[PDB]
Amino acid sequence: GSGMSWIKEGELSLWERFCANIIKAGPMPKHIAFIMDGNRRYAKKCQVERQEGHSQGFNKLAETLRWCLNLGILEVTVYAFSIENFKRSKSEVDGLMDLARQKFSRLMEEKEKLQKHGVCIRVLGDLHLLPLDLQELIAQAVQATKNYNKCFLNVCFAYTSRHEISNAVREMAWGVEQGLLDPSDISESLLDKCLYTNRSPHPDILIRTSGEVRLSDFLLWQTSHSCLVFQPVLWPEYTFWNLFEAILQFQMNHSVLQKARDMYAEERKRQQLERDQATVTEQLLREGLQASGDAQLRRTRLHKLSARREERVQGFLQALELKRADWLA
Amino acid sequence: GSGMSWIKEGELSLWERFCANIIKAGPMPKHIAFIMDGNRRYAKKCQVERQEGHSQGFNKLAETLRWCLNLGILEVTVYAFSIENFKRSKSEVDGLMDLARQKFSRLMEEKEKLQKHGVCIRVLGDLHLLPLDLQELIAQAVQATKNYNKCFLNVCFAYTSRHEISNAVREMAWGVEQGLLDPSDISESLLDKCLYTNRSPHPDILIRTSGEVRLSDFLLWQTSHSCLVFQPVLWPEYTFWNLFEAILQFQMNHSVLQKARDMYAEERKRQQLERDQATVTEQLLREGLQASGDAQLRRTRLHKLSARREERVQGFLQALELKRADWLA
Amino acid sequence: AAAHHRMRWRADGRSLEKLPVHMGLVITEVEQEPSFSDIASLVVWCMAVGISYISVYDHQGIFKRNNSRLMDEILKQQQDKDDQVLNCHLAVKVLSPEDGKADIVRAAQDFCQLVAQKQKRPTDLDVDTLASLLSSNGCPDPDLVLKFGPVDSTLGFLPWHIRLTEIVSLPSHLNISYEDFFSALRQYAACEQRLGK
Amino acid sequence: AAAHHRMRWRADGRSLEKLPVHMGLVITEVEQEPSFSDIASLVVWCMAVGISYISVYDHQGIFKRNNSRLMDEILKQQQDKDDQVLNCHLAVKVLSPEDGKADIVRAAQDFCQLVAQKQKRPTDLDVDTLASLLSSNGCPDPDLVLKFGPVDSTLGFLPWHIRLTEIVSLPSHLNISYEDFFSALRQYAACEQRLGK
Ligand SMILES: CC(C)=CCC/C(C)=C/CC/C(C)=C/COP(=O)(O)OP(=O)(O)O
Ligand SMILES: CC(C)=CCC/C(C)=C/CC/C(C)=C/COP(=O)(O)OP(=O)(O)O
Ligand SMILES: [Mg+2]
Ligand SMILES: [Mg+2]
Repeated sequence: GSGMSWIKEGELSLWERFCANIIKAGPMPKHIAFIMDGNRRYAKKCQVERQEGHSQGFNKLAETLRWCLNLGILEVTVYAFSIENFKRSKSEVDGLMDLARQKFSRLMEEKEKLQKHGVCIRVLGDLHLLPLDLQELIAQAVQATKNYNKCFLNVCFAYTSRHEISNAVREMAWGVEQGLLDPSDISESLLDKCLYTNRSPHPDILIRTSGEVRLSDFLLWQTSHSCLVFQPVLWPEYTFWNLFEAILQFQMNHSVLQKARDMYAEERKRQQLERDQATVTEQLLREGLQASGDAQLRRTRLHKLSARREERVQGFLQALELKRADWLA
Repeated sequence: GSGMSWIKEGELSLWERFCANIIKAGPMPKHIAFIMDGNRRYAKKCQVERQEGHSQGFNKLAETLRWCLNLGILEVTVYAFSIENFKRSKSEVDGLMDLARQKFSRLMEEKEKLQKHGVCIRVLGDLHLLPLDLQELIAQAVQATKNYNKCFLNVCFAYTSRHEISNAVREMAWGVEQGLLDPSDISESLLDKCLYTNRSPHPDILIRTSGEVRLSDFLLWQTSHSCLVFQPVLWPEYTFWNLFEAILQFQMNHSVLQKARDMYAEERKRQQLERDQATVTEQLLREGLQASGDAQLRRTRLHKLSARREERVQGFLQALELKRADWLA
Repeated sequence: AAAHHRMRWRADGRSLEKLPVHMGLVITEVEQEPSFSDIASLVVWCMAVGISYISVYDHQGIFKRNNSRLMDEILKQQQDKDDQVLNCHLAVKVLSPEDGKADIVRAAQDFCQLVAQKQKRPTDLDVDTLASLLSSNGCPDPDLVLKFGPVDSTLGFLPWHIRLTEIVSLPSHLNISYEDFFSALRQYAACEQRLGK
Repeated sequence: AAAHHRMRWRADGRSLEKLPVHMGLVITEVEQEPSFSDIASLVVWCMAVGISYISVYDHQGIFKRNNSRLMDEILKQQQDKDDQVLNCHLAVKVLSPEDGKADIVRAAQDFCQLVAQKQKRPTDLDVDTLASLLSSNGCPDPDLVLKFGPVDSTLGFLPWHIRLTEIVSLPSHLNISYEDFFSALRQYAACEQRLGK
């Protein structure tokens, strides 16, 4: 299939291929998230116009996505346009919208090539803030590449994490209002499935280029246990070796980060069990029943409490997925 | 040390020794309890006087205790005189008291021989109902053979199980009254340590001779999970092979009985944990605190609840042991 | 014919030298789930021949966790429905291990709490008063236990209450016949309790 | 001399281009138990140079389960005692993972319950109102997080609140010097937040 424009690439060189085989003997990330920062500074550095920096920045995204595929990293998430970026000048915002119109739209025309390689394109954000035509181009690309499995690019556009989290709560609130949810069903696990990223596992790595050491409202919930890598390089100058260094950072953190991630999950489940047992106890000392009977009343009520919750959640998620799939464009 | 009168014995014959080695390859009982029944019917069968039946019955106890030792069964408990037996005729009750005076008292004179073989003699019952002189002979024998380890004979005399259980509760009630116990500390485990038999593990086997198929107020608490063996033989006619048959019955029951015993104990501990968690929950929703905190407040309070209980129990048991050891005679 | 069956069972119970006021059914068999229709038959047979109370027991609490299925089966085999239900509830108790030792402990806790509240003295607790606290307060102790299955153990069945209980053992309850049940009653009727004498 | 030390720390904080109103201390080191005297020094340094709020955090909840030992150590290093205690309680928060995601969940439960009680509509929940429910309601978000130890992760520290927080990393807190702490402040003071522009 040669190369798409979102985009294709050549194989790894000898040294890149060698180092890849070495680090592939240890834990590898399944999902990397990039804050693509420093385009404008790069334009000023190369005496090019700001629009040229952003367009070069898109080229680097296509190149970096090829490196990830050549490393067997099949899911990538990128911060392409923040809601805060709407505060930039009309000339720059229009330049970014026109780029997105041009790179999308080229996604079509390159259809079939996306279907040949199973490339799923997801675009995450408060997309009602984008120009209507850009929304329709986005929707077509997302609708066309759905049901594709081989790899996954999540383009965060008109996105912030706080807007994403509050939307996830709104979705759960709608569930309660619709009768699909009880307020007690709300959970960290359920909130996770209400995020824009709910078809993706949390990133193993979060990379931010240029010298900035902050998250800038990107995947705050998703990266709470992710390896964080801040590299001074400007995004349009990103190399395979910057990516390699980041993966190396992840491998050195992996054992601690895994154990902490696992200890956090076990502690949350432990406290959730304690909470459910206390609920069952309260309902039982209300009324006249007891908690330590041979009848195992507590245990039957605990199983029904959790089964009804899971049944209500599965119904809500299915309705949420039906609402999310429902789209003119 | 040849033979004591409570009493000594010869080694096993060839066939007895052979069968012993066979069954010793499987689970063996550590403690057997006997209801020595049928002495009077045996006297009528042999055209001897009732007192001769009871005296022969004592001889069989000494013989049976030798068989148990030759089999490596080092703890035996026997029902020698029930409180209900006080309802028998003065002539028969006196005959039994005189026998006990004679077999005790012969325990002394045979001192040192008991100390040479580490024979611990315990006498369990509401002994204040016995003649004062018999009480003093009993007390001397019990006091002399305390601190002996090699084997253990528990003679239940003026005993019933209901009197034993209610005394155990009285002891725990005294603990509460003395400030050594809280009412919530009372437990199946604690009640066990307040029984007359609290220095003995529960019997593996309960044997009752003659054709009677009832417990007659003997070790009701202790034998709830014991193998029960009812043999038609009259007690003075007991043979090694009746004992062997009973051990065989125990080995056939052992796997089921063990699992049931183990399942009961795990279920009791499970329900005790559920109860303690519910207590901690109630104390926590009283006041304003919560149950699922990172501070692990519930877990700290659960550990303190159980540690203070265990501390109070250990103090009560030590005081109970000091009261029990305190004896003029 | 219904009146004929009733008369036969009444004549059967009345013919024995004695009948248990309270009978216990102890099910030790764990290889197969207990057969509720067979247990219900036994219970109906007891009621039909004149026994006042029947306690159904298994060490795993299976009967206690399937109480409604057992009552329904018992009511079915008897054939106002409210009156029959009330009668079965007054005669039948479905027990499990907690009804033995764990309930003696509960009574001792209640008594010790009265000592703590200065309402009672430790010397107040005697055998009679312990039985008064025992959750079986108004009911007679079991006269007869029918034990089913291959386990030679009461497996925690009402330890306090079986001090004088006759224990008859049957190999299985799985297809129990009325003749097998009545044979046990005949055995109980032939027992002589000398009560220590 | 006490007034001299105070003046120096005030001059130090006042000399920087900017000072964090709210600083977070994230301790990732798990090989050794955290050193309470070193944490207390950092906290006292923040207060001395003019920082309003300090949040102390570790993923294991060690600080939250040893809150009193940490306050006592903080109060000790400062040297009415009631006034100093009240001041430390107003400035210092001891956090653990439950203060992040688990508290966002708590706010969402509270809001959904209001929807259930017909008091609010799902569309009422926006970013501002979510922050109002967030248990950090009256407090500013952390301007600066000092991360100690070798883990390149915030390990669940206040995800909602660190959207703009500058994250400076130090290798260890174990024998932390005032110069090392002030170097971090100088780094934070040199940061430029363009807020999307
Ligand atoms: C889907 C699509 C076509 C996306 C466009 C491609 C792309 C790389 C967009 C990112 C634009 C952006 C805000 C870069 C941030 O660096 P910056 O502008 O803040 O540079 P600076 O920090 O040096 O000022
Ligand atoms: C410590 C000591 C010296 C004890 C005495 C020895 C001994 C064997 C006592 C048991 C006496 C007794 C009540 C036997 C019961 O059979 P039974 O009298 O009821 O006979 P029956 O059932 O045929 O009427
Ligand atoms: Mg930038
Ligand atoms: Mg007898």
